[PDB]
Amino acid sequence: KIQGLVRPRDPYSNADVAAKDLRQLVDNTIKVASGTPPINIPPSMLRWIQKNP
Amino acid sequence: RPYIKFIAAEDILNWRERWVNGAKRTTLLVFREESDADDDGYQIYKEEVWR
Amino acid sequence: DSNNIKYVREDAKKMHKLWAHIRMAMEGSRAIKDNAKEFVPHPDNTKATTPEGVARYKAYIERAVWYGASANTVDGMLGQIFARDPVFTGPEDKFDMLINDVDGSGLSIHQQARDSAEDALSLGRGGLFVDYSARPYIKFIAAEDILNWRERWVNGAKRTTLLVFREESDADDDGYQIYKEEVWRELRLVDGTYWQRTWRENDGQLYVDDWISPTKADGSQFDEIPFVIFGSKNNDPTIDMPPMRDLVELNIAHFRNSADYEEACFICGQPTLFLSGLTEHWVKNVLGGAVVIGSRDAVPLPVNAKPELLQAEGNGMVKEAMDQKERQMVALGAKLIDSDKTQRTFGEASMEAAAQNSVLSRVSKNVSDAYTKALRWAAMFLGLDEKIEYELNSDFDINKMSPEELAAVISAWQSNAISFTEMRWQIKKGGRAYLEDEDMRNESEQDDPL
Repeated sequence: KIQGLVRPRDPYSNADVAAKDLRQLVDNTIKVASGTPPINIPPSMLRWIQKNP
Repeated sequence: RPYIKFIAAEDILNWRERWVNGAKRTTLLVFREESDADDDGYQIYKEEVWR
Repeated sequence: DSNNIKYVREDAKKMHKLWAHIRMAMEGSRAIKDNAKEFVPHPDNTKATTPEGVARYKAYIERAVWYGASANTVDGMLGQIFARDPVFTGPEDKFDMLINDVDGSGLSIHQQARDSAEDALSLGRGGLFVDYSARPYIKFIAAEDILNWRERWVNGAKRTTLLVFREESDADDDGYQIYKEEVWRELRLVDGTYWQRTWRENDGQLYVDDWISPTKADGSQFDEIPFVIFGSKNNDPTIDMPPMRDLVELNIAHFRNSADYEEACFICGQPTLFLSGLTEHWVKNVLGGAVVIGSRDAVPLPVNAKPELLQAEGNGMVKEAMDQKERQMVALGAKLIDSDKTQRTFGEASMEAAAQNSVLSRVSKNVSDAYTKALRWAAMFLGLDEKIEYELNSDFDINKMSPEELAAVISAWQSNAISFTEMRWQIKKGGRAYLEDEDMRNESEQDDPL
């Protein structure tokens, strides 16, 4: 954003004015990686009690 | 109603030809039919049927 | 038993790799260059580990040119399949809701037919679902969404019992963001009776709905699942091989050879002076680390100083490989490119046109009878006429009708040999008339101007 975008002036006079630059603030968006611990799901236990794997 | 199947070449696995009263009669013919299992689960098996 | 509904079948997982590769080939260079690891092997992996190696590979890939022949082949195939419009057979005013807005989105039946035919021509699979809300809605389910199908004998016939597919929705919140809420439909066929259940997830909760049996207008429920898996070969649950595989493979090979050729062109394509027989004494004194090469200035050289321009000569074996793969794709009878240089004596291709459009004559029939079956299911939902059909354009290589053609059609109608509606379909197909038949009859009822 330009902070000093509006400044007073004197039309009857001619004086120097300093220049102003254009900055560009940059945003961000991080990445988070999640996962699942290994789960032991052998079909033997499920079949021993007549449940489909 | 009647059904007209289609048996792939590899499935036809046995047959015979015997001359009966001077005629070629196919006395035997055996072929394979293949299907899944109707377990209440969504898992798919492979079942075999020999006709 | 409320089992794993997101279970994707093993053959589906097996085919996902080729399906994805075909999709990237269709989207063009943007996706091919992005996923270049799968297609173009690195020339030297030992360097590739190093950062200079990955920089070299990025330069190697960015210079490559993807030919994009698969996209053109698909586009050309649909052009022959969809000329003018598909023909609907049966009542038309009693079926206008399925024609004007097929799935309640303003999309016509013919545009969904175009999408389905394209998807069947590209990766050789598809799906059409019919569900009753009143109005029946024809769906379109991609090849990648159908993830389970079970086939057995019910009363000793090949029957489909289980069929699970994926549905994707965008929640209506108060804001403007977009979310992807996901729905799973389970179609079951027990003891000759259709059943339907719905699974959805939203806000971290999987829901299950009660089993329902959609019934026809006259009742008696349904005896078969309203879902056709139309593919390249036939409307069977078994996966039909994608028809576009060979062309993709050839295009990938051409792509990597093009990468090789472009690296060669960039490096060794510019002439170099190669001043042999030169000493650092001569260079540093008279040459002064710089040479003027234009015609205005002349450069001297010492004794036995032979200059000779070097550049890689044309017609290299890489380019002949590229030309051969272009010709191989043409040999594979694919409508990917058109050459004005080659010429044809007319009357020859009339024999081969039957074999040239085999895939077309096959996918057209598959999509046509799949849509006919779906429309019969919709009719049984509404108890409408059941002897209706839907046919695509079976006459490819369409062109305008010559004066002899038009006159012969007129004479064939003046004789009791071709129907008047058939004549009008001829004239419309050949691009000689545009108004509907009944509007023409109304305009021709009045007395002639004279």
